Amino acid sequence: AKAKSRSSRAGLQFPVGRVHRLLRKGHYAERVGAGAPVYLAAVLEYLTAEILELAGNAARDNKKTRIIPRHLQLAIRNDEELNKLLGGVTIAQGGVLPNIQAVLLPK
Amino acid sequence: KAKSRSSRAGLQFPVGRVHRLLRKGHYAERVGAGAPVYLAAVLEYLTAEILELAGNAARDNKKTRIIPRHLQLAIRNDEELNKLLGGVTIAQGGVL
Amino acid sequence: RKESYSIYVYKVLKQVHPDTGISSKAMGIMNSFVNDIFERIAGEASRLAHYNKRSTITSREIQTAVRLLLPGELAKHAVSEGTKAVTKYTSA
Amino acid sequence: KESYSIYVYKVLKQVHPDTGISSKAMGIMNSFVNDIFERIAGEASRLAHYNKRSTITSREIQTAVRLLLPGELAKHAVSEGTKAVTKYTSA
Amino acid sequence: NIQGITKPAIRRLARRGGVKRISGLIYEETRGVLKVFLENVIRDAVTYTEHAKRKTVTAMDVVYALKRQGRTLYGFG
Amino acid sequence: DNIQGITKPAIRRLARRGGVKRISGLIYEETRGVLKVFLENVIRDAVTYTEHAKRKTVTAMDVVYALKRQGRTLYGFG
Amino acid sequence: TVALREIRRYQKSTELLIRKLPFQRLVREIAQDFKTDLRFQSSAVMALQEACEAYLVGLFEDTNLCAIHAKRVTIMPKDIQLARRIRGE
Amino acid sequence: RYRPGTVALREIRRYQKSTELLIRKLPFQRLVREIAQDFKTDLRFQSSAVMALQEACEAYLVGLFEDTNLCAIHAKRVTIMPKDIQLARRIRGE
DNA sequence: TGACACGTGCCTGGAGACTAGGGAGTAATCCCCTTGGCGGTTAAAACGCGGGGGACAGCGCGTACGTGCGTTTAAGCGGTGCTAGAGCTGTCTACGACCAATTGAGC
DNA sequence: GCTCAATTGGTCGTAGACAGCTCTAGCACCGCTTAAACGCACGTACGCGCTGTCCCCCGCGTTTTAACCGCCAAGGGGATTACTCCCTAGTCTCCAGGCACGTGTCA
Repeated sequence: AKAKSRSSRAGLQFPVGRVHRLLRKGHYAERVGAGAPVYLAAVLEYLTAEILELAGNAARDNKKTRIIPRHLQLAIRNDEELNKLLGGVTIAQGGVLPNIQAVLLPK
Repeated sequence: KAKSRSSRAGLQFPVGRVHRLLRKGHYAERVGAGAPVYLAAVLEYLTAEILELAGNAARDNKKTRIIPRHLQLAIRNDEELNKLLGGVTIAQGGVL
Repeated sequence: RKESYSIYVYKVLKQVHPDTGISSKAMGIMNSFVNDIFERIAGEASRLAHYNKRSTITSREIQTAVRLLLPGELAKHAVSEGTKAVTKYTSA
Repeated sequence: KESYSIYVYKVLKQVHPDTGISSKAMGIMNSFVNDIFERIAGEASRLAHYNKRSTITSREIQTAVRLLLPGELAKHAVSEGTKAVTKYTSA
Repeated sequence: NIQGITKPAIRRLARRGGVKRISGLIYEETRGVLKVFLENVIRDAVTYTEHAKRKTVTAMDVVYALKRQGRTLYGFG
Repeated sequence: DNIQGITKPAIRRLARRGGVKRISGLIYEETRGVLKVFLENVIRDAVTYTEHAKRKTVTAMDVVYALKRQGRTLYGFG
Repeated sequence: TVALREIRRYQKSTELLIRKLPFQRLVREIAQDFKTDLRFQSSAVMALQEACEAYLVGLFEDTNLCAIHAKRVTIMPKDIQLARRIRGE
Repeated sequence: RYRPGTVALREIRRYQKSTELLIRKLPFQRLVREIAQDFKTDLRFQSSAVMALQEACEAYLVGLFEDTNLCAIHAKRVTIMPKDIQLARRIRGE
């Protein structure tokens, strides 16, 4: 009778029950089947880990140890997949990539 | 004796059907009585707006039925319908 | 059954241009047009209702959705038409 | 209030065990998660009615993920999504 | 089959766009761009066809693929 | 006449971040006219939201929503 | 001399400009890689053709201005490449 | 004295590396009210709302200059001129 | 040095259980529209000739842009002062969801 | 022609309209400091106007080939239907995950 979380069952860190409630209360459908929130939580955790890996690598690549928005921007615009997904996002304090056009360099 | 709510507002568009769509569409859990009358009135105004220009185009062509070429000739001449439907493209509509 | 707006577009056309007929193709275009804008307005009203934390769609929500969605003159007339409609409906 | 700020930390500790995160980047992560959540739920919500069904099942999420995500993200996301579900149903 | 999109057809389409004079190299680029557009739309269409478990691709699948790609098409429902 | 407060140096520094090496002297006024329109389009939405809520103080989430409608989703402030 | 009259004719007219059979075979060729032995409804190919020709017409309309900016009369490949780059395609 | 056009490269390499806001705060702070007063009188503003407006505007202008430089390159110039902005905006659709 | 990390009280958001009932998994018959094939003809596509127009490299040149030193001005940071108004609390009734019986607008 | 879905009548649960209270932070003012903008100067790099020339596109003609039309076969699978059942919402309990608020030390 000892309660144990559905996230622990699924091997997930993200909160399965909170996702399930957000679906049920979001007006997205009249019913929400029992497998939908586990799948969605796993998908979100994958994308989170994919971002944070690249952010940590950019931190080491700048000899910093604290991730900051510059590192997120570099983690996103230096991947041809993440950049296709995050097409409309503007990131505050993110700045830009270094990319001068070769036409304009000295002769 | 029933007098249909569209006739009470004097609209042509069906306040019944529109309220059925608003309820069945899961937009929100409750829908108050002014919403479907207001929405039907707006949709009727926009329909009359488009049809007026389409008929004017047909009359200038010396024809009598509006055909899609006439609809494209209408929408692409109005400086505000071309903002509402800027991304929409019309089958057989052609170009100016 | 293939429920449609076509028999209402017929009435509006007859009111605007009593001599003028309509092809099946323009009817399909008009019906798709109405089934588009209906969804756009109802969706935008939905977002306004949730950002205020209200249980209810009311004519204020539809009015503000129209004001945000439609360009200037179309909105300016349509708001006056909707207000005149809802007043005279309340008068009955 | 509600935020994801515990779980993003719990993931960071697994993936980079030295590193910390500023709360200013925590807010960016939280908004990103809410964005992707709303996209996936929206597109899953379409497929139900396009098929004239009342429910959302795992098939709707699987298809919305395949449509929204690019191919190389989609293959792995779907793969371990089915892994997680297979564990859940086998537990 | 891409060489089945004839040079006259590309010329007619560019003429509808008002191009008066057309370089001899435009044709292979136009074929490439048409092919990548078609491939994207057909992928999305078949993805809807598969989720519906249908074997026929319907006009609704194309209309939805076009809408999701951001270009609304009227007339086909 | 505060629009002049976007000084010429500011437009130069902005164009420099975009990689522009050399700038013609009329670019500044066109940039100011472009900005004025973009500001008016965003504020007209934000003020509509502020009025519908019957607040008077315009709030940052109102601008987040205005940008989300106009397709320029902004992370970080909400 | 004739090209301007051709422009008038094809802008005034409303027919489809790509022959049907080759476009249909191209579509069925492409589809095969995603699922085998599909069928296509008769109108599905019409919807695809009505999309693709309008898309190219718009691309050529943009390409024309991209050419005029160079003070050229003729459109060239790099005009299409610029158009797609600025359009963000 | 450096010859022309070398320092522009150092400026670009700096301002692309840094993340500071390039517009002065207080003048834009006043400008926002001088506009909004046309829409309602005696409006009042959160500091965060002005900071969000500033971030959006600087992102928009940098995004427009990145496209505008391609027009100059395509014409084989290096000076951006107003017709480059006009063309870029006309193609972009705004 | 002051932002993040570790600690505490605590409470309402999650989990285990049973009931109820209807959405959709299922197996079948159908019939219509898609695929396949024929003759044929003549619309459009393809190959050659001819040339003069549009593209463009070399050149001249000058005016518009940049890089610098000095003047100043209004921006930036800090302090006190305050009271409008966002935000929470307590109350209660106007109204909008659900069921039924009816019959006519729409297909 | 005829049917199913919109209309009118009633119940009644509640959430949102009104009034109060509050304590946050947005507005206003004082001053000091000086970063940044503004002005003037001139040197030279780039954009713009012109010439000569050239090769590759436009326009005409004859050939030819396969797109198209129309009729005939037939059978795969979209569509509808009746049955069933196992799945998920509603309710209730009860308990611990993580939320305000605090503290301090090192990137």
